[PDB]
Amino acid sequence: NLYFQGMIPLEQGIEFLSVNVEEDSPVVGKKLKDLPLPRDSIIAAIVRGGVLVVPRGDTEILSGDKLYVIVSAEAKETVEETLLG
Amino acid sequence: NLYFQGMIPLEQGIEFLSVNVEEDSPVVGKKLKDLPLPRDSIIAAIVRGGVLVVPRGDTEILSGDKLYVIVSAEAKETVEETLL
Repeated sequence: NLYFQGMIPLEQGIEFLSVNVEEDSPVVGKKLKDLPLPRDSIIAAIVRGGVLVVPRGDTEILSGDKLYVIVSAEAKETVEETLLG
Repeated sequence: NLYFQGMIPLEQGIEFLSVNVEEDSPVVGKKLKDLPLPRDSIIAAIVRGGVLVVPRGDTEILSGDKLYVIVSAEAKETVEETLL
């Protein structure tokens, strides 16, 4: 199947992006509620084996997950570094 | 000031869309936790007066809000009907 990968602008100063979680990403095995994310960032959705996972605080991020993120321009690089290193 | 409006596919069977909340919207003043939504749907973000609002269960939708939604193909019409 075709799929979204990369980033698109939503508004003045807000972007939508995808993150592919690799085996060595620092977020692997962490629960969403325990991630030190900037206040202007959102883990909007997880796609896992092609299936939508609705994120909740107790959701554990796994190797191979695809994350969809909404984030301010100011916070984008910090969120990416938090997720991927 | 350019902006996203409409819908795009993300994956097979998953769509990303925007909704503009008007004064006649059935969901005005409702908390997100109280909205009747199908399993495969997510209120991904709110933009309010140009500012990002992180959706929480107790977040109230206001007239004029812009919602960004992630939904399965199968759930999309149901979500649009609930919100609009």
